[PDB]
Amino acid sequence: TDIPERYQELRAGITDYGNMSSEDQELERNWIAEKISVDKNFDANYDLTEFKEAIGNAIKFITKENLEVPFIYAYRRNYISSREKDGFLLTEDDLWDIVSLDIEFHSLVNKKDYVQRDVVLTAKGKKEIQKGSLYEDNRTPMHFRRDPDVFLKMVEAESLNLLSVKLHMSSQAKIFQDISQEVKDNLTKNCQKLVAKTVRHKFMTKLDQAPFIPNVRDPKIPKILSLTCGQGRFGADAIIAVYVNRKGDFIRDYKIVDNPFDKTNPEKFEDTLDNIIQSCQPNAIGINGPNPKTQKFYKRLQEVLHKKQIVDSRGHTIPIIYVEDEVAIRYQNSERAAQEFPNKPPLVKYCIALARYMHSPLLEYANLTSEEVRSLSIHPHQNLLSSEQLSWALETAFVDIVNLVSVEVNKATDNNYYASALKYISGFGKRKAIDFLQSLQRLNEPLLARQQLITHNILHKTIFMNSAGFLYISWNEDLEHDQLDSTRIHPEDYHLATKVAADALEYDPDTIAEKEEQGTMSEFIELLREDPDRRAKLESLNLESYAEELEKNTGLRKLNNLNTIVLELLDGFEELRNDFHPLQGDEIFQSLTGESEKTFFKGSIIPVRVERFWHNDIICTTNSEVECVVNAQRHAGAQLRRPANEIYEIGKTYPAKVIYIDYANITAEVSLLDHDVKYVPISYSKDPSIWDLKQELEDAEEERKLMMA
Repeated sequence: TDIPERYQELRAGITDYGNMSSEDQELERNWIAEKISVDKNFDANYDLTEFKEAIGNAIKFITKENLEVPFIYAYRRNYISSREKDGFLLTEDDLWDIVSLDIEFHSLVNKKDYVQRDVVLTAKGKKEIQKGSLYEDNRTPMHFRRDPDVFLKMVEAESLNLLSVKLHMSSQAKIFQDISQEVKDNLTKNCQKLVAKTVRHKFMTKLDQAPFIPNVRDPKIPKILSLTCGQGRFGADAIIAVYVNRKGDFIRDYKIVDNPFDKTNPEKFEDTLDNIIQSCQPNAIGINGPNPKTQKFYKRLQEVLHKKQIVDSRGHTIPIIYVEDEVAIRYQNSERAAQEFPNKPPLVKYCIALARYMHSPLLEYANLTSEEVRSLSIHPHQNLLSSEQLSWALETAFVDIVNLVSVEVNKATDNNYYASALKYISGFGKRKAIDFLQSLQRLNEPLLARQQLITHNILHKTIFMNSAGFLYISWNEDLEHDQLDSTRIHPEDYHLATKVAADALEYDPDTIAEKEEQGTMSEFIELLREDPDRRAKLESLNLESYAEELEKNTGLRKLNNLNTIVLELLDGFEELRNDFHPLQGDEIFQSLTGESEKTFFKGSIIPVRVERFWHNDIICTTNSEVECVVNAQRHAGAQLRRPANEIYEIGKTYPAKVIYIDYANITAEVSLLDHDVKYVPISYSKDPSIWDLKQELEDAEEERKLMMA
């Protein structure tokens, strides 16, 4: 039972998994090392002994000690790397691959040993492709190493019974199928895994986003005032605004009915919004809306803020930022939100979600349930992967980031919203998180030291070792309190941390022994906290010399660990996540418009709706309310002067060509003449071997006659 939950779930089905011999273990190590070597792309031998040794250590940690990959990479990194710089470094991806290959290796050998114990369309063809979709694209396994998804496209087409693929076997000059569908399944598995890697990595980059900071000079928790444009109809649809304190608790919602664009009395909106800021006194403003009207609204907010000279005590203007709202869009329909707030309109819930996302994107993403996160638009071809691979990719992504930044147990015991991410901590899962929280609730007191987790038998040795490094207790303010408890230092190396601090403090060699016999190591870290010259004294210590002396005498290898010790001895829990990611440019237009680059891109022929006319220019409307600016010299109007009304009329649908797109300012230049509107925007490869010229030319007769068919 003292096994990580994820490993228990993976190893649930296999039998006699732990019964491996010496020859089986060497086979395993040499083979799996070769598998990763394929991706590492070594040259010659490159003293592969050290590499295969690193894999030996890794598989020992996984299979024998039952350590999760985040723990190994955090506190056992040096055992999984070349002793010399830039040699080799097995990334989280490599470790996840190792565990995945390990389970399948054991299963495969259990089977091997148990023995001793070209597109072809169908009748439905030419009907789903219509020669005008992204499916318009001698295939061989070498090609699939680069564009793996193409094979998924064909497999999916086969699943819906459109086209079937017969393995490439023209060299021929029941049996062949019997032998080749095995290779077909191996190719499907390989390509599925390869796409699972990219989807995981892109979800990872979304998770790696630190909290927004209003002041780079003196960053503190920001007072946030969210507001949304609404459906975009100004002069009505009163602008919603919400206020949330630094603690992240909703305080009060607002609703501004005064129109920012009422040119008659614009002072009205400016006055009420000024009162809103005077009341809440926020430090940042968040905005996101359903349609391009949000751009005009944002511009108005910026100019209004500049006009009222609204600045924080720093003297700089309060920043306004566009924040992603996908999770907010799901939140407004989420049952949890309804149960959270009794009487709030959808826009209020949405604005609150925007604020929370601005505080912690990690918690927001973690709070999503299985089906909403699964349906979350993460990768264009995410639907190709089956539920199990996609779910594993997501779980591994959550595990990495959630372990990158520790979890405060004191907050988690009651802040359910903040505690819901605990199930993803190393050595924890669905079943374990509930039991852990229940036990802490039964405690009725805040944990004073990490050791209390084991003394009260809250955890078990293996699980504690797997997780005790990430869980932490914030420092405040008796003797029970320890500074190390407010640092992501594993309990095992607390003695090491005290020893390095002692060396950095230059104690008399005899007093170290005297303090050890007296059991007074903690006073060293206390004295280091008290003295003022922490910098000049600490960084002067050379990590390499100490790590070498440690490994030479004790035999351990903890250079990376010692580095984390000295690094965090300065300031506790320095933020490691990268800076925030405000929506800038293209992503703004994409999010606020919802028009794909496959439809609305530079030089695209798209139908436009004429709505308004101007002195000499003409105005455009698109399927998602996009304005276009067409000068009279693009419809043959200005060549001889005079207004353009003589040519076109309001209300009819007209084809048009885009010439310039300003994603940042949501404006585009278009031409409406047949000279430009009358033409191959998309076309895949056409080499005679790569592409079937015969089918393309022969099909033209059927395509022409079908109208008359």
